[PDB]
Amino acid sequence: AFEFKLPDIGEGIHEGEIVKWFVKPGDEVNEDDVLCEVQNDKAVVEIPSPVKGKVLEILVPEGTVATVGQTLITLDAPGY
Repeated sequence: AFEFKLPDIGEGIHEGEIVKWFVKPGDEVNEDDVLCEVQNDKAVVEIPSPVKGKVLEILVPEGTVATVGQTLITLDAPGY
């Protein structure tokens, strides 16, 4: 599967404050999609879609905050 956070669990932005999402899940995704709206320190980031596949499930969508070690959303890219 694919994750949302790498082996960080302790650096710079070891968490994720998600403001807005664009999926319902993103069921069938492309290799472009959206940039999730995550906020950090004083700035906000955009995470488009490096790869395509499905948008299986989201656990802690928006409104709440997630860490690393924990997942957020996952992606399937069966052959990358």
